[PDB]
Amino acid sequence: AGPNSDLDVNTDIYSKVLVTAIYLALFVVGTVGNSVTLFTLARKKSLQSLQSTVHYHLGSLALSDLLILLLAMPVELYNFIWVHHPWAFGDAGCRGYYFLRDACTYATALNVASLSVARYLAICHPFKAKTLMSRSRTKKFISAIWLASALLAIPMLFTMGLQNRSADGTHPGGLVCTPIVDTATVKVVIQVNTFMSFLFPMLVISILNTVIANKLTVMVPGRVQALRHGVLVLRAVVIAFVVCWLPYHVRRLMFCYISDEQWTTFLFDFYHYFYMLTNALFYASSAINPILYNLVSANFRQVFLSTNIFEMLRIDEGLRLKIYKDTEGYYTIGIGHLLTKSPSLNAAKSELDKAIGRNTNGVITKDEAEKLFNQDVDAAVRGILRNAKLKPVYDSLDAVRRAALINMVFQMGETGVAGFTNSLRMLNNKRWDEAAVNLAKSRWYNQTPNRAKRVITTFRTGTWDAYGSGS
Amino acid sequence: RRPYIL
Repeated sequence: AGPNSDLDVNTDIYSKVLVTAIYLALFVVGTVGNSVTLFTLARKKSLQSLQSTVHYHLGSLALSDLLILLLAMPVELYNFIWVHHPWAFGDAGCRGYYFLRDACTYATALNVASLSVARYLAICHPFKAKTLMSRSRTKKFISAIWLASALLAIPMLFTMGLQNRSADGTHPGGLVCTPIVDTATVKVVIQVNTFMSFLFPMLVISILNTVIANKLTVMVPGRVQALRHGVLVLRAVVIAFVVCWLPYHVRRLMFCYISDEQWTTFLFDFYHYFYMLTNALFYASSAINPILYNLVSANFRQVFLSTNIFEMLRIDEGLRLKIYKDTEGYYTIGIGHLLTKSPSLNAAKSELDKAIGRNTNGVITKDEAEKLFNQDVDAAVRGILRNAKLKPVYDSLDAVRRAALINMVFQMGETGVAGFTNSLRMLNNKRWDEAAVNLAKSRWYNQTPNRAKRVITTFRTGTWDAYGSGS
Repeated sequence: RRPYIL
């Protein structure tokens, strides 16, 4: 019992080590992962401007994560886990530490959020996407968010401070880095920090990633197995964010909102144990992010190891690289792309050359086929969403049946499918069997009966029963 | 006696 006997934190030797070992494991895994990532994204050098934007945002994320681990952890391990008093890094050490910590933190939260926006635009607004962001415009946006991170961390230079809390006036063992302004200001700072680096991005992420996942689910067996993992990764990313960051913000808020008359030896002891738990998870974020945001990638799988409607239509329309005549006698190419209704084969050919911008002679590549396909599906969903008679029906449907509606619009057009007035109300009211019986009575069903029945079957079951042929 | 480590 001396003048700094009160500053003593009582965490058992067991815990302190178990936590050190954990921390040091995260430190190797995380610093490697984020570095390897930086190395691996540098040499990729993609051609597409949409996929390279993502590579930039991902690079930014990996740096801000690396920097958390390198700047926040060493000092935490010495001064907040093992040796709580005295603070051994001076007044400017105290101010600089919380500045940097919060900056990297802000930079990660904003990164993760901006990335989610980027992906929302790429997929849901592809027209604007290409016209709204290219290599130089994102490079500048990444800069905007490191400056913004830097600005939002400035308050921590003015609110943290070195201070002697010894019983005695001032013994050198009683110096501690801690907030040193009116609880009123500390309470407001803290809550801003909590809103601007947890709540705000929480919504952005949690909403946009759910909208992407759902949309990407409908857009989409070996051929597409990676895109289905991507969907799972997207839902995982939110889960990872909440679990790893919420308890860290809970703990900061408890630090300031529990008043002096309420602090006991019990809560005080419980805090510093909780501190161990919340900060382990906090850092885990930085260690997992590289391996989570990049596991579904192509080479990357190897790399660290070296240290609905697409499917349905690909069955129903097939893939041909040379010009053919469809069911009805019209020249078509690729995956169901109708070129023209004119009986002239030169008219088709002319129209094809026009479609891609190259003197094909009536033959195309697999990549060209898929380029046209993505455009025609874009076209079919816009048709549905702007149509008074199809949008309500589409909205009411699960992901599998939505695709089956897109199948019909792909084959027949917006205004074609719109004529199925009674079958569409049945679908909208979940009368799956009635709809199916009624769809089977149509001209569409006589013209192309296998395809029709597969779609019909999909409508009545919501299963993949009809598409065993899919790869 | 409250915590000083934020």
